[PDB]
Amino acid sequence: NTTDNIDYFDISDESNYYLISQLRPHFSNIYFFDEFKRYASYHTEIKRYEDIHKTKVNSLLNEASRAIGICNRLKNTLLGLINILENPQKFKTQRESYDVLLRQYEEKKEAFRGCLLNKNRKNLDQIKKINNEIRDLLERLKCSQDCQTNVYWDFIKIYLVDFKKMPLENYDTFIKQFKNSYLSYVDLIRKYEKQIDDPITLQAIKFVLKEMGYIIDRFEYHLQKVKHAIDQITAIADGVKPKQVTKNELKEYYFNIGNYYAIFKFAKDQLNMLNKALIHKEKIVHNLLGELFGHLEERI
Repeated sequence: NTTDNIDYFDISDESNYYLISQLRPHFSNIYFFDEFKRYASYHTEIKRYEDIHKTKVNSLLNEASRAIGICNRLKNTLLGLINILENPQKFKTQRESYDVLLRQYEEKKEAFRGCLLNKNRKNLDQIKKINNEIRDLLERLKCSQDCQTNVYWDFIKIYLVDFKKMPLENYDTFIKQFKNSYLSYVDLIRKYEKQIDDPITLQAIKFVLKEMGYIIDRFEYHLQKVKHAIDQITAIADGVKPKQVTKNELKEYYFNIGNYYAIFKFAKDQLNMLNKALIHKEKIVHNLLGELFGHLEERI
């Protein structure tokens, strides 16, 4: 097999509000529930959030993983097609045309991504329910007009330190190197299709390049999302430092920095996975080009 996992497929719901990943915890919103555990431990009135987290948040997370796993049968079928399409030797030892296999790939890709969303729809509703319960729990803060913002500000300072650990410049360097090499390969295959008589090898390379393009798009999408999250929290740190605020304001403060930090934490893992997926595709492309040039040498 040329490809052993397809963790790089993701899907958003129709409202574009939630993004579902195959990587646990599957939604960045779960990391928000995790960050709120940290905020609540500094407010005596809401320390009971720890019991909400260990019951409702843990159950939601395990329900999310269960939903993802319901789609494993479609995933395995899709992996089977991918491995025929990427591998000329496997294509030559079956009898479906390359065009029929490509159409089946498109159908199974959308059925698999659709399963990831469909089986998680009730989980998305439960995110909204737990968010609402957190908003209600915050009512128990004693303050009303005079809520202190020191915990909020302290966590912004922590987040800025955490942001420095992320290889953000290296990710820019990587996706640029990779996009440029991708576009070079695409242009190169377009020339080879006229100079080299090897449609079995060329069609497989073209397919792998098509996959690489999908994964590049995902990388760029998640990279823009985490840069936006860092920029938003950085602008808070660079802006007017609050004094005391109303309880309603403090709720929104924690939801804002908790959700953007959750986006950052979730993007870390998603980008690392997509970087690995792109390196894996590079390996496959180069080995296919080895075959292409070796066949060309043989035909002189």
